[PDB]
Amino acid sequence: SNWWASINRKTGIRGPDPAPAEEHTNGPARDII
Amino acid sequence: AAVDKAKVLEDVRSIISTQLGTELEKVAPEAKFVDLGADSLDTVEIMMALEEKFEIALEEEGAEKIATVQDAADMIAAQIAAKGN
Amino acid sequence: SALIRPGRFDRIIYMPLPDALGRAKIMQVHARNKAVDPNINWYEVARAM
Amino acid sequence: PAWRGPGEVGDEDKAVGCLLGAAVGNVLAAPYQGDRHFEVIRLRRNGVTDFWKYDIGAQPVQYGQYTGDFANLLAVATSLSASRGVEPAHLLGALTRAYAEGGSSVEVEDASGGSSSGFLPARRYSPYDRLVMDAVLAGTDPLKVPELAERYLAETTRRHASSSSDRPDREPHGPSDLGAAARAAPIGLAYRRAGGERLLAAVRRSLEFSHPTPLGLDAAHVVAAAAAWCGRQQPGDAVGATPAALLSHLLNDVAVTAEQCGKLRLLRDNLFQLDEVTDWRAFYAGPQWARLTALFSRLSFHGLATAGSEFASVVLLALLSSWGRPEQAVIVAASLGGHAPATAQTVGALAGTLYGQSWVPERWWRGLGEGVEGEAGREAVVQAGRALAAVELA
Amino acid sequence: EAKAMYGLAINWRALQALTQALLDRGTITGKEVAHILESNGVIHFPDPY
Amino acid sequence: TAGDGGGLVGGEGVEGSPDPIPPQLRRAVSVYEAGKALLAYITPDYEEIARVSVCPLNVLTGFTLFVEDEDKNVNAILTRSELEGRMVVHLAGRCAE
Repeated sequence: SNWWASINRKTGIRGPDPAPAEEHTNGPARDII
Repeated sequence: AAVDKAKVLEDVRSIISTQLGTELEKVAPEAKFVDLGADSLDTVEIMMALEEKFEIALEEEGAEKIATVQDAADMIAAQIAAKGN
Repeated sequence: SALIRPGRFDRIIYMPLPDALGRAKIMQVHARNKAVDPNINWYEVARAM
Repeated sequence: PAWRGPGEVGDEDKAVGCLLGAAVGNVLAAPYQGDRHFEVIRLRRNGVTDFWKYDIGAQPVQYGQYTGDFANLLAVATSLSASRGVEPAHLLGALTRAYAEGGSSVEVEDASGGSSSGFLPARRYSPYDRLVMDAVLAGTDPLKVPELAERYLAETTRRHASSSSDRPDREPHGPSDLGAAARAAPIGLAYRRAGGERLLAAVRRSLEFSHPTPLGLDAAHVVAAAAAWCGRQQPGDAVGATPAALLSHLLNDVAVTAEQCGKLRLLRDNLFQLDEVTDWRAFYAGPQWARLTALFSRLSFHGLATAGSEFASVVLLALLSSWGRPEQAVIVAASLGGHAPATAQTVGALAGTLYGQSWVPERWWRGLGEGVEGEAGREAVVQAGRALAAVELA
Repeated sequence: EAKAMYGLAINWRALQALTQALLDRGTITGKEVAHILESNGVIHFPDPY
Repeated sequence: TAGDGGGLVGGEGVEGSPDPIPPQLRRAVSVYEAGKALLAYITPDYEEIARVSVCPLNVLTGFTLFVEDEDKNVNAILTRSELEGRMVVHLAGRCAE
């Protein structure tokens, strides 16, 4: 499409594909080392 | 821990072509073995040639279910990746 | 400024830094001893130096 | 409406005007060989609308002197009209004659005595066809050269990595370049009433010795078919002489390869028409030049068309963008840089073979007369164009 | 910043292809970069301004 | 790395630097470097790419090796087009991420 027309830095910059905000965590210690 | 899957794929396909006797353009990354002319007793000799070329050992349980070239490549790559540890 | 008077030292020669072809020639001789894959595009690897 | 001038021009004006337009386009775009359009439109802020007198390139051009590509084109025209038909040996001899005379040679330096005596054609010549013309003159067979050359100029060897090929020096020359596609307008003018396959065999015999691969042959076929289309057409019928008709005609029966027809379609549905520009400084900084340059970058790689498909597409883009204004068209074609001489030469040739002669502005004819070519070269090319309207043997 | 956003946004497909190639291959040469990009239809800039 | 500082290398084992470089932090470097190399490819007259790498020597960045031409601006010239192109290419990675 032409989503790159409606890019607006005031209301946040974001792309088309759905927010790959996947993540995980062990404890703070098993992540420092 | 990081394997150049492209190199592994080219080498797998070259080994397969040299073993079966067909030419490298016919060996596609999704080509099964049954149509390339492979019969059981030779989906094994292919495995032995693969191990002999790459100098590794295959995990047998997963090696029971190898039917396309891409699975061969991915098995070999997961073996090479887990070498130090 | 004493040696730069005539007869003592009246000639100076400037030897410049090599170019693409010069560097290619330089590394083509540092390969005559070591082992090297022969078909190396020496010109291109010399262009990036 | 569009250009009017006379009514429907005759048959001699068409030919002499095609050759004249080719000459003026080449000599105009000569000094801008090998640079991009932004560099050019910032070097000539007032527009590229007259000859340049101060060129300082590695092989510098003098005032009003043309390149080697137009020499090739004119030799093609005379050798066709002389042997009364496209013959390989005759035009090969003519080409190498026009390439060798007036030039010079230099010797080289290497310990064991290596004889790399370089030939320096007095006029500027492309590298590939320079190699071709020196192999043909070194005694080697004139027909088996392409396979030897296409793998000698393989200095590209591996070009390991090394991505950006901006350096024109890196562009893929050889049997698929514009070498043969440039000298194919007078041929397509000679056979304008011969039929399709005859045109095809003619253009094939025209390039057998340097450009045998299908791509260069298809580009030359495209330019020749366009020239023939204009030769048959007339600049008065508001129905036949239109960009859409010519484009559809060329795509249907002339286009053969895949990317050729792809580029041609992309040009077809994106084509727009420029307005009459009288102020170049405001044109170069305007939206229309921007749109044109976007399309041109899409039809090429970084603004340098070296493949046959790229060449044909950009030539017809510059030609159809200003339908009805041949002078404006050749100026625009030269203002794009890249391979400016070849492109501007073919655009001028097609414009001449369509509209005739009454469009070449006076100052260009004057500069042609006052250059190093002088009255000698001017009358030479106008007479070589005169001896072109009556040839139909075999 | 605006030019960079625009140039990346109109080349989304080629950007994702090159990202995947780098993720699985580790290192790439310039010639493979050119190949991956051109087989996915990039859209060059007209000028650098 | 030169004192109690540090914080850039990523494979030494000690508290500051993890051992296998988490994969979520490798996807990001791939995105960064892909954006930067794509922008450097579509910019006319930029230098040419010789090699593109991800986390070389285990550092937590990318790396692109650019080869240029010394016979065009002989160690002294800098036009305006070049400077604007360089700015765009250096911001490309942030924008892509």
